[PDB]
Amino acid sequence: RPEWLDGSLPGDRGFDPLGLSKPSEFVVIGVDENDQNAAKNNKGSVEAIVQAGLARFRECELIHGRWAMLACLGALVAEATTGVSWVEAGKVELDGASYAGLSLPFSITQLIWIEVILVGGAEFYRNSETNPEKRCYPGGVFDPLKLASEDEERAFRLKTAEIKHARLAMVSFFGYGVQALST
Amino acid sequence: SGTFNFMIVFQAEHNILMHPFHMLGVAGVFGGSLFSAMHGSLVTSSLIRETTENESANE
Amino acid sequence: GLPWYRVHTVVINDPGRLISVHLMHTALVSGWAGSMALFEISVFDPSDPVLNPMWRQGMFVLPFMTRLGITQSWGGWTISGETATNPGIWSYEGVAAAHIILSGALFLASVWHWTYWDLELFRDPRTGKTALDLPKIFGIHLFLSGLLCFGFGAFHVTGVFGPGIWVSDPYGLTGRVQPVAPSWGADGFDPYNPGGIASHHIAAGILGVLAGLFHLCVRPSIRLYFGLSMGSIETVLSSSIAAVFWAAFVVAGTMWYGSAATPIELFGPTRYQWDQGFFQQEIQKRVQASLAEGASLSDAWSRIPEKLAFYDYIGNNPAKGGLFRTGAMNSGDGIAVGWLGHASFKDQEGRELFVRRMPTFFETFPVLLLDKDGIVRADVPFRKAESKYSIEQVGVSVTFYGGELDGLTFTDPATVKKYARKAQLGEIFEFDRSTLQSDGVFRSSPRGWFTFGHVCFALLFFFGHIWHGARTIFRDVFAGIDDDINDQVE
Amino acid sequence: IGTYQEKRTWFDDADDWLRQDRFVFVGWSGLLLFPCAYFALGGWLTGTTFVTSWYTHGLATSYLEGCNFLTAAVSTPANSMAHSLLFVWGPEAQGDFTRWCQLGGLWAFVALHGAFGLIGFMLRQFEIARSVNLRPYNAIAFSAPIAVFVSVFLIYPLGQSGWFFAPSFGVAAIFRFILFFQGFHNWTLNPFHMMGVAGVLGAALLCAIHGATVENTLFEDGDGANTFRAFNPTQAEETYSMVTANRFWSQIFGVAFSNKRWLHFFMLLVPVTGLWMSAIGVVGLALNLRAYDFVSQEIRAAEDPEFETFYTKNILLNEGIRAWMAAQDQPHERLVFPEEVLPRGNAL
Amino acid sequence: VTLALDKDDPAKEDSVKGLRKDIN
Amino acid sequence: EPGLVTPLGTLLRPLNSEAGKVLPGWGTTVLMAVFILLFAAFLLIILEIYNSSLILDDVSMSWETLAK
Amino acid sequence: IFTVRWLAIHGIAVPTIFFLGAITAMQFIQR
Amino acid sequence: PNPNKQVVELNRTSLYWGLLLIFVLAVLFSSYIFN
Amino acid sequence: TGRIPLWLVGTVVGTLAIGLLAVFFYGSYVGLGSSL
Amino acid sequence: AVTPSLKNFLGSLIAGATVLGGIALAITAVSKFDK
Amino acid sequence: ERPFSDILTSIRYWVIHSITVPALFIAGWLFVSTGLAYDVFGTPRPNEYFTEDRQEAPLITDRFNALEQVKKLSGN
Ligand code: CLA
Ligand code: CLA
Ligand code: CLA
Ligand code: CLA
Ligand code: CLA
Ligand SMILES: CCCCCCCCCCCCCCCC(=O)OC[C@H](COP(=O)(O)OC[C@@H](O)CO)OC(=O)CCCCCCCCCCCCCCC
Ligand SMILES: CC1=C(/C=C/C(C)=C/C=C/C(C)=C/C=C/C=C(C)/C=C/C=C(C)/C=C/C2=C(C)CCCC2(C)C)C(C)(C)CCC1
Ligand SMILES: CC1=C(\C=C/C(C)=C/C=C/C(C)=C/C=C/C=C(C)/C=C/C=C(C)/C=C/C2=C(C)CCCC2(C)C)C(C)(C)CCC1
Repeated sequence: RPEWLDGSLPGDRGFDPLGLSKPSEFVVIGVDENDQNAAKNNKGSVEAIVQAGLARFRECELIHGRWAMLACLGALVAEATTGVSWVEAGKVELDGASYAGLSLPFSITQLIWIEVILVGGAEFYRNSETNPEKRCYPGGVFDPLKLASEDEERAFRLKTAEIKHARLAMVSFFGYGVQALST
Repeated sequence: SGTFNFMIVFQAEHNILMHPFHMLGVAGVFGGSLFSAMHGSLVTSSLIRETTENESANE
Repeated sequence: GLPWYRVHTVVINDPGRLISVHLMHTALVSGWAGSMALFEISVFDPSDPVLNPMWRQGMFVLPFMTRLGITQSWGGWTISGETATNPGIWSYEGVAAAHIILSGALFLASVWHWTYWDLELFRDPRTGKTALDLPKIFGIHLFLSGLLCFGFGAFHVTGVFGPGIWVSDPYGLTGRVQPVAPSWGADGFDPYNPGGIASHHIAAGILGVLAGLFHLCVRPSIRLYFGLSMGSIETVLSSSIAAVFWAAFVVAGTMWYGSAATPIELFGPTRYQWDQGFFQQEIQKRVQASLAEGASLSDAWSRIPEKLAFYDYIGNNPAKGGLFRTGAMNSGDGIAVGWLGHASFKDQEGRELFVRRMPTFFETFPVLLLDKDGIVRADVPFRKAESKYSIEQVGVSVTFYGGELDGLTFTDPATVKKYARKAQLGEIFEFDRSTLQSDGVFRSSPRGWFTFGHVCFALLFFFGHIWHGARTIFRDVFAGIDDDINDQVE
Repeated sequence: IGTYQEKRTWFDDADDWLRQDRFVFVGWSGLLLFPCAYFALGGWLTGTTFVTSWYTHGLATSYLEGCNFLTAAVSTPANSMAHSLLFVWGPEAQGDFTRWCQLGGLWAFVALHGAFGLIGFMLRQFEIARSVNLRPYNAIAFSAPIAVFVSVFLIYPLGQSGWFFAPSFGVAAIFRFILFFQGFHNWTLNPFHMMGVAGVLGAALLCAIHGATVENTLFEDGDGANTFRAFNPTQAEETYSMVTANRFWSQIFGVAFSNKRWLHFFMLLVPVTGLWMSAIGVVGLALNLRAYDFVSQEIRAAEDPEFETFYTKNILLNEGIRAWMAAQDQPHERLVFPEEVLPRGNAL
Repeated sequence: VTLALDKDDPAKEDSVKGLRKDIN
Repeated sequence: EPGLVTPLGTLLRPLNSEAGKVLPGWGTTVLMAVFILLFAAFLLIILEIYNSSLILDDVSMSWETLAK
Repeated sequence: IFTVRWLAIHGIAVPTIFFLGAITAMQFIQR
Repeated sequence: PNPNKQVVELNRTSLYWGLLLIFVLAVLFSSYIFN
Repeated sequence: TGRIPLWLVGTVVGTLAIGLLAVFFYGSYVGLGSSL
Repeated sequence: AVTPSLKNFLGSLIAGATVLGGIALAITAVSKFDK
Repeated sequence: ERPFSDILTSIRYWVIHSITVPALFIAGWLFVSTGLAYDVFGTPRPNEYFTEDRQEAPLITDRFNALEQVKKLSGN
């Protein structure tokens, strides 16, 4: 069982077969001399041992799973309501733009310009924050029902609910990736 | 190219490659090229540090 | 000061001038690519793609544009032999201009990085001196490499978004640019499968992204930092020169042996196709497909394409050339005009005869006419004083089938010896030694010239790997050895 | 170790045993040199003694057949094996050792273990020069025998129709490969061999001159007539007058070395530049990019029946080599030449 | 009259038709 | 003497930041040696298919692959 | 004694005397 | 104000090797270039 | 050490090395490879 | 399926491990107990 | 210790190498004179070069079927 985890975190379990989030030590080697005007150039030396990202890794699972939960819930119902495969969208939308059977006026060239402005600028604003708990869990308009007044630092698990559903949605879309080309 | 004719005709009439004195001569110029590179590199690889890296070691 | 061979090592210490000096080399390489493509378009003759194709004319970089989809021109003509109704922007001249426009843009960028060399990006924090984080710098560039590799493989080659690559038949007759599907079985490692090229760059592109994400994050070991001398910009040079001669042996190896990435309609046939009788067997496979169904000789030999008979010829063999026999293959034997027929030889006992073809080694080769079972029956003898296999006494006549001399027979012992000496060179063709003032002796294809450069470069880059690997491991003793170094003996 | 004091793993216990100052240095390279170089030498001495060449070549090449040191060889595979590596587990040999020897697979045993032996020997002298803390010029000079070996034994047959046209490992077997290149490639005329001769035969000159110039400008440091006794390798002064040596050759030959370091690097430079250039010419002959013909003198000698040079004599001699050996040099072609079709001068 | 095998035997004899299956 | 600060230079600044920093010990070297020997084994796959030294029944290993 | 210097010489010397016994018997093989 | 400024030197003996090298290569190779 | 003289070793071992070489020249004129 | 050429090849990479391992096993045996 | 001249002059060297060295020479003599060298390496005996099928030099002429062909060329 790992020791560098299991506290103040939703998935309090040591699943890691390899310890990707292991805080490792570091040692700093000096820069090698490359001056020709010296007679001898040395290969550098050990200078500084450094004692030493679980906060960075927590944010990056949350983004992938939430895109997966928009993907898995979005591919089952567009296959249900419209009646087209989730891989086939793009081949049938370049020909005719639609949403739930309703024709849309946009050329496919405009969709590149729409998506890199709208989704792009929103992605440029997410990394404009410098607090890792606020980066994982922001406030403001994204919490209209006030989860942030409810605590989870104790045995309360009011935050440990998206994180399990983010996990298998990545897996069920990984199951969609092993099904698309092959089968 | 006149030399090359002289060599090719020589080997037909005298079989110079199968002669041991030509075999020793090849050993003298293959050995003499080995030993020129051998003695030439051991001396070059043992030069006392007298100059910097901005000027040739032949200085 | 410095010697002449050491002048470029003023750039080893400052990374800003290293950008500027690789930018100038990159401006010269793409400046060559556009200038060579403008030179080749200005001398290319697109009239006969069947019997005077691009590898016959000395085109070197035009089969590299045509390999990745560029088939049309701003002069109307194409490669497959039709008129381009919309050449687009990615013509041959559009790409020859896109490399010159890039050459001047990279030129100006190099002037910028030469003057603004002292950027704060190149100085690491809290020591203030110029330093480069070569494990992460590699992790950046390996990430971009696998991203382009996956982009070239999933989109350009597969035809999802790009045009595709050149795919032909086994016999070089029907060849186009069409999209390929990736092949993920064992068949993807057959290098004559074009589907393994797309399946390569997807799988190697994905792994190169995943490896790039490793080298971005995971710092190296300290024991493997010193043992590979990671803190020097020359231990990446030695390992990269090691990477590019390895690649240049593979690249020149697949060019010489032939691969799906080297089509014979672009680069010409290989020397192993003349040796192993590749086109000769198929030419006989199609005659016997017609004589078995019921047909004449002269009506079966007419059904063979004139392009297939041109591959079965020693002058299009890339190993029938010379190092200083310079230029196009048309400069040697002439521009091929028409297939002159199939010479069939019979003697006075009504027995067929078969000219023993010239092997690829032989500059000159005696003409021999063998029977069905492989026994020499006629020759053009060297001594004619008391002969017993002369064409004159054996009575060798020659009849043609198909071609320009169809249904025509020659019994003249001077005429028969002329076509017997042309039949050892392959199929019989009619040339013109007046259009280009041809010498009379063959040249090598671009398949042979590319292979010659890229093994001579791969061998000289073995020495540069040896030199620059030695200058990293022996960096401290480059200017000489220490005075007290006599402790190394007993 | 490493000026940060980690604990030694099993690598450090293996590194100091390999890098031991015993009688013969093993090192890390010796895990590659000593198994491969012993099997190249062991494969050559076994193949020249016992292994036939009656099936690959149709000719006897072992001492047990009747050959001596000059004519015995480890001969190349047949042209029917193409570039097959002829592994003893390969699709041709298939585990049987006594047929692997008959199929000429013991050639590629010597050629591959000799090729990785040369890598093991060149890494040996990087490894020793880093132990002794010298400069690595002994290895850089050995790039040129590796440039010769790879371009002739490996690169040349890969461009030809098979491993058949490789040199066999023998004395008379090298000699036909030499006579193969004159008859077929006109390899004397190739200007890369011309730079290869001037390097090889110019390093033999530099070996003989520098040896004789030193030995005849020695300082009288002893009393007796043996001048070899008047030397101790821990002496700080030169053992021979460089100033006398310079004035001698500046008056004999007009030009002399004045720099001792440039001299010994020039002795390094000439055989290495000579072999690297000649290796490029054999790379050119792998594709049959010969320097066979001067076309301006073939057009003239065919339009003028009295224009004879020593060049056109050489072209006629190569026609003689090609037609008279290839019925027996290339048995895979199965070409029979009737005696009236081979070229022939008057009364010979 | 002539098979395609024994037409490529007297003409080239290095032929890939003539070399494979030549145990007969 | 400070260098020249540029807007692209500070966008790319943390990429040229941790120069000289390494893991102690051997790290992922034993992981690398597994990947080198698999790639050594992978390069022996494609060397012998193209040499016809390992024969796969699925491949044609000829120019006849261009037919099917 | 099984040292490195012992394995160096007897790697060379032991097959050398084995083949010199072989090559000497080949001089008396008539046909 | 680049601190990495060096000068190239070429003494007359290296001039005489260099001029000889490009004439001897021109004596050698131009027979093949003029063919 | 010094139980047998080194010069008598080098004489005797050198003699049957020259003696073994004379067998290689004897066998070059008789038997296999004798051209008769 | 698997050809005999692939059976002998995979058997060679097993035999190439028992050779390259045993050379490595011999230099980590002499390194430890010195024989 | 033992610098190559106290070995060759020692009598214990020659109480070993006057027994193992001749028995290894005889082992090489008997490897060929019992005909075993013709069997291990497949070199043909002087009465084995030409069978009754062929009177010419062998020619292997087939790549993947060479193993059973050289059995037929040798005559087994
Ligand atoms: C993005 C811009 C761009 C584009 C689209 C092109 C497009 C083209 N170029 Mg140009 N070129 C460019 C930039 C560009 N070039 C620049 C910047 C240079 C200067 C360096 C050149 C110099 C150049 C030359 C000299 C030539 C071309 C040629 C061509 C044509 C064929 C390319 C080809 O076959 O290459 C084949 C490319 C490869 C085989 C790639 C080799 C890379 C190796 C395999 C990767 C190994 C390293 C990798 C990192 C390993 C890790 C992989 C993985 C683990 C990540 C094509 C029209 C050719 C032509 O016909 O032009 C006239 C030609 O001769 N180009
Ligand atoms: C299922 C996925 C898949 C598929 C179908 C392919 C398919 C292919 N790969 Mg790719 N590959 C993949 C995944 C895949 N790859 C992945 C994940 C990686 C890891 C990043 C690679 C890495 C890779 C490399 C590095 C190479 C290939 C090559 C190939 C080709 C093999 C056939 C060939 O041309 O042989 C020809 C190649 C060889 C026979 C290689 C042998 C190497 C020799 C020994 C080098 C000789 C030089 C050396 C210094 C020797 C000295 C000189 C000598 C004369 C003495 C084929 C297109 C090869 C290629 O592109 O060839 C054109 C190649 O070099 N692949
Ligand atoms: C790897 C690089 C490469 C390759 C394979 C080719 C291949 C080819 N080129 Mg291209 N070319 C290249 C680079 C390359 N080129 C570059 C960099 C340039 C710019 C200068 C050109 C400019 C160019 C033109 C302008 C032409 C070609 C032509 C040709 C074709 C004929 C080859 C020939 O005659 O060789 C000749 C080979 C030799 C003479 C052997 C070289 C051996 C060494 C290098 C000689 C040097 C020795 C000595 C030091 C020189 C001093 C002698 C002195 C008297 C000059 C062939 C398809 C011709 C063609 O067919 O176009 C349609 C043509 O007209 N090329
Ligand atoms: C990616 C390839 C590469 C790179 C970046 C370098 C870079 C360097 N090398 Mg290395 N080198 C390489 C390949 C490479 N080399 C190869 C392949 C060899 C084998 C021939 C060598 C052999 C070598 C030696 C022996 C030495 C260097 C030295 C140097 C340094 C100074 C070079 C200089 O001042 O040249 C100055 C060159 C000139 C002023 C003129 C050279 C003209 C020649 C004839 C080429 C003609 C240019 C031609 C048009 C370009 C075609 C090149 C072709 C590859 C396309 C520099 C760090 C030197 C060093 O380390 O200094 C300490 C040094 O002594 N290199
Ligand atoms: C004569 C050959 C030779 C020599 C002396 C060197 C010397 C050197 N190389 Mg280079 N290298 C070579 C060939 C050579 N290399 C080849 C052919 C490649 C592949 C392209 C490389 C790739 C390479 C890289 C990528 C690096 C070096 C580095 C080094 C240096 C450190 C020593 C090292 O790791 O060696 C390399 C080790 C070997 C050559 C030995 C490996 C031999 C194995 C055991 C054989 C495996 C083959 C297999 C069993 C046979 C099956 C195939 C068969 C059918 C053909 C040193 C200057 C490093 C460096 O510069 O650090 C400063 C570095 O980063 N080398
Ligand atoms: C009485 C007989 C008359 C004299 C005999 C003929 C003299 C010929 C002298 C030629 C000198 C050429 C030197 C050039 C370069 C030069 O000036 O060298 C000068 C050089 C001086 O070297 P230093 O050691 O003094 O150099 C110091 C610097 O490196 C920095 O320390 O001398 C040598 O290297 C000796 C080697 C001469 C090697 C001779 C080359 C062989 C002949 C050249 C090819 C001729 C082709 C002719 C074709 C037609
Ligand atoms: C400014 C500018 C511009 C322009 C540009 C240009 C005009 C460019 C060009 C460029 C170019 C025009 C380039 C070129 C290049 C070339 C090269 C770079 C070449 C080289 C060569 C070589 C390298 C060779 C080599 C060799 C030899 C020596 C011989 C043979 C062999 C070999 C190959 C090795 C414009 C207006 C657009 C606009 C923008 C800006
Ligand atoms: C091959 C092979 C193998 C086996 C085995 C081996 C490896 C062996 C080795 C062997 C060896 C390693 C041998 C050796 C030999 C030697 C010899 C054979 C020598 C001889 C010598 C002589 C003959 C000399 C003479 C003389 C002279 C000249 C000089 C001095 C004097 C006298 C006179 C004595 C293996 C299993 C791995 C694998 C497969 C392959």
